Amino acid sequence: VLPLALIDDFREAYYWLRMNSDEDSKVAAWWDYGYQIGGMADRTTLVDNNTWN
Amino acid sequence: EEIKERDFYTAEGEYRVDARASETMRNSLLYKMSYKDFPQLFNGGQATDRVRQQMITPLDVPPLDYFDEVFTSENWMVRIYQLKKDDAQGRTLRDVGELTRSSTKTRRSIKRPELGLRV
Amino acid sequence: EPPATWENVDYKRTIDVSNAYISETIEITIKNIEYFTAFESGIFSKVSFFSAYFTNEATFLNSQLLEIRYGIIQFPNAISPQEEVSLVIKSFYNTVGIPYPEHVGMSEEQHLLWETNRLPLSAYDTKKASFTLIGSSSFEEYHPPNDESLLGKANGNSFEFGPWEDIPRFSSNETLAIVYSHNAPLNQVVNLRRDIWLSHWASTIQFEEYYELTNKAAKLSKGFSRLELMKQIQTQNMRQTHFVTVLDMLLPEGATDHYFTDLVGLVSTSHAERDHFFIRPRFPIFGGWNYNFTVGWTNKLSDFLHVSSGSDEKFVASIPILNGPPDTVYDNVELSVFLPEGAEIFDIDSPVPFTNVSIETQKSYFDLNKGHVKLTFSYRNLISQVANGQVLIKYDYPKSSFFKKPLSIACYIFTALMGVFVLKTLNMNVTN
Amino acid sequence: NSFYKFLNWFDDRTWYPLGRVTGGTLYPGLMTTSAFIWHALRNWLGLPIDIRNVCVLFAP
Amino acid sequence: TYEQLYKEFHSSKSFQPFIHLDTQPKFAICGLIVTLAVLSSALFAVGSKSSYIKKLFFYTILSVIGSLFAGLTTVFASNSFGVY
Ligand SMILES: CCCCCCCCCCCCCC(=O)O[C@H](COC(=O)CCCCCCCCCC)COP(=O)(O)OCC[N+](C)(C)C
Ligand SMILES: CCCCCCCCCCCCCC(=O)O[C@H](COC(=O)CCCCCCCCCC)COP(=O)(O)OCC[N+](C)(C)C
Ligand SMILES: CCCCCCCCCCCCCC(=O)O[C@H](COC(=O)CCCCCCCCCC)COP(=O)(O)OCC[N+](C)(C)C
Ligand SMILES: CCCCCCCCCCCCCC(=O)O[C@H](COC(=O)CCCCCCCCCC)COP(=O)(O)OCC[N+](C)(C)C
Ligand SMILES: *[C@@H]1O[C@H](CO)[C@@H](O[C@@H]2O[C@H](CO)[C@@H](O[C@@H]3O[C@H](CO)[C@@H](O)[C@H](O)[C@@H]3O)[C@H](O)[C@H]2NC(C)=O)[C@H](O)[C@H]1NC(C)=O
Repeated sequence: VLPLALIDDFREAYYWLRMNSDEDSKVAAWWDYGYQIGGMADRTTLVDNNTWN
Repeated sequence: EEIKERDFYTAEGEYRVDARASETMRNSLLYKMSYKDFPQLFNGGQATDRVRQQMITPLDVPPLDYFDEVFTSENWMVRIYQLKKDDAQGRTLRDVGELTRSSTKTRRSIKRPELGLRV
Repeated sequence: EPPATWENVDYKRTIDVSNAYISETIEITIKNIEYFTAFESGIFSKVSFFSAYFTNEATFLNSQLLEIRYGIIQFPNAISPQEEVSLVIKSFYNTVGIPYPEHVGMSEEQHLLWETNRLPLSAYDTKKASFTLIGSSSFEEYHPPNDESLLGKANGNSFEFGPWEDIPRFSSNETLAIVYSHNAPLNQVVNLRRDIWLSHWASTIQFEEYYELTNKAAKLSKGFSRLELMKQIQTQNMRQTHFVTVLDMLLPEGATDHYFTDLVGLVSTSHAERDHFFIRPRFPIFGGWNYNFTVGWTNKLSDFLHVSSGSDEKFVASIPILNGPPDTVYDNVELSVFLPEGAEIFDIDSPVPFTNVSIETQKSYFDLNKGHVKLTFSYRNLISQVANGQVLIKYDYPKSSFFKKPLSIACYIFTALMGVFVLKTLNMNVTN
Repeated sequence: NSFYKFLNWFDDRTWYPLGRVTGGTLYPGLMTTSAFIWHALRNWLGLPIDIRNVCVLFAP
Repeated sequence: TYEQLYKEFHSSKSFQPFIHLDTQPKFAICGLIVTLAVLSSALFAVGSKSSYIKKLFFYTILSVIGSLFAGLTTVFASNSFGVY
């Protein structure tokens, strides 16, 4: 959450993607946000913060 | 060979996003997806970038054909695009978008095209 | 399929289509030679209410249900030949019709298409039969027939139909299809799960919900553009739009500790009124979208529970069921009441048929044997403001088991000190 | 589910065309003392609480 | 069936609780002192008296009193946090 007022527009679009998308569907974002998309939006990413391969 | 960072810089080596950006920066895939409807938002047809502190005019961003916008959040912080499914007749997805988007350039043009042999 | 012998002289249907449920009344006047009524199949597993009056009384004749299926009306005293009687009948379905241009756009009127039969269906000889159709402001008929005698004629924001002097005993082979104009989200929950904790040491009752709601309206043609919605918010003159932005449930009288959580966190855009509770989703629901959330609050026991008169260990509880948004239609809703520990149950009743009933147990905080008594029971197809009712449970709760909670904690502490006593005074030296 | 299904666990929701094998790529010990505290509060002391509240209040 | 219960519901009187809800945070801190005194003196006498019978006697009695005040302490101390 990013604070004279609130800015909560970073959890709208993970819960959109949890409610309104079919359950086997791949998301392709840059590797900084890999853990949050898998944890909070619950889909199957292509990269994450491990930088293994 | 395919990608080189000598091309995203302007003349005499400055990185910027303005109306004098590069020719291969304006045609990239992460430029078109960020500044899509950003000049049509503000009044008069001009906009401030608020971070880079540069000014954008609605002729500087071309339209994309192969993707389409599905959800865009409140303060324009996360934007979600979707791959458009392939064309059911073999046509390239740039040509159908150019056919729909530009109903001008009518002509007769009776000339035989230059094709290869049907094998 | 057994019929009987009767005869009616009037028949006045008037379908009202003004909410997310289609509500009609008929006024019949049946004369001489217990009374049956007939339903088209497919509109029998959507019926959600049934009733019968006398034309001037304030009573309610009893009635129930059970390929044309039937329903039964009784009579309070008797029936006599060469005698007429007039009655009305109300009914509430669970159908709305489908949006006829499927992909509307953003800010347009939406139209609905609904189809039924034109002539009456009842198994008896009809003398005169009218048909009226009140509700929306713009009606039209879809695929009209060629015969002039059964078209409809409009006046005063309603339709009218022909008086139609002779109708045979049993014939329903003629249809219609109306397109009307509607402006509302017209949402429905898919299932609900409400549960009621009924603590007794401290007084309070507390309620929890779990709404899984969706929207049945017309989808968007081209995507979802944000700035066009900003242009709608900038210049506002109407509430005629078909997506939902706020919604408000009505609460009991003095409610204390509200919260509006979610499945991903805790949404913080919600403020109370004297009796209402206005909530807002994270994103506006546009007609094929879903939203799953959770509301809860708390009250006082001293107006939901009455101790019996000639005793001190018999209690009677009466719980409201289904207090929610003002216009919504619930498909299946299941209730669950958690009585306090070590109670026994005598009888349970409700004014609405209750498909199943079950009694189990469930453990909770500082609960060290056998759990709370949970009793759960289910419903199906019931609407907001027409099926509210109460539910009555009678139970007993002795003074013996009222004092067993601190003795259970105290017996675990007492059996925890003796282990330190035995462990502390015991020889473990290896030298002499 | 069980502790036997966690030591050798192949998840196919990360690095998608070639999923990662977790049991030889992470350090157990932060998870298993937490499942131990959950198993002790739920069965012995008598009070059931959620796994999210055990995970938030694990450092203080 | 419904009418006997429904006329038996309006024929009754309301519910009077045993201890009002705004009083219990006084009994909480008024219990937490006494149980710490009694239970502390219970575990204090486990030292070397070198007399087994009177040590088991005093320890058992003060453990009983400390237990029966710790129970009421945690029941009243749980209703004033918001978990009933
Ligand atoms: C990894 C840890 C697991 C240990 C399991 C056993 C736990 C024993 C805990 C002992 C508690 C302390 C009390 C103690 O001092 O006992 C030890 C105790 O001395 C010993 O260590 C002997 C214990 C083992 C007994 C041998 C049987 C084999 C055990 C099964 C494998 C003996 O030392 P002391 O006899 O006290 O030393 C001399 C006496 N002074 C007065 C000088 C102190
Ligand atoms: C001097 C020598 C001292 C030796 C000290 C040994 C202390 C270890 C005591 C551990 C007690 C475990 C008790 C237990 O069974 O709790 C379980 C399982 O709980 C766990 O997941 C954590 C236990 C994992 C054990 C780790 C291997 C043993 C490491 C110490 C030898 C709860 O986990 P659950 O995830 O709920 O399910 C586990 C699988 N079941 C079969 C049980 C369904
Ligand atoms: C001498 C006293 C003995 C010990 C006192 C016992 C403390 C009581 C708390 C027990 C654990 C409660 C954990 C908890 O989840 O509480 C939170 C609400 O969260 C809270 O408010 C808990 C705050 C507790 C503060 C604890 C202070 C430190 C105590 C350590 C000794 C409520 O969440 P829910 O369980 O979701 O409540 C609604 C669900 N109902 C079933 C009740 C309808
Ligand atoms: C080992 C030492 C560990 C110490 C840890 C210290 C932690 C400090 C931070 C604690 C967090 C505060 C918890 C908390 O939220 O308590 C508040 C307000 O609660 C109260 O009203 C105070 C009641 C205190 C009762 C005394 C209990 C003593 C026993 C505890 C071990 C709850 O009150 P409210 O939020 O107002 O809930 C309203 C419920 N009513 C029934 C009153 C309407
Ligand atoms: C949020 O609420 C919805 C609405 O109830 C929940 O959806 C439920 O589960 C599935 C989707 O997970 C819905 O579709 C079903 O999918 C299965 C696939 O196995 C298919 O076989 C079924 O025929 C059906 O199409 C289902 O309709 C729906 N309702 C139920 C089961 O009653 C969803 O689970 C909720 N929670 C989220 C998104 O976290």
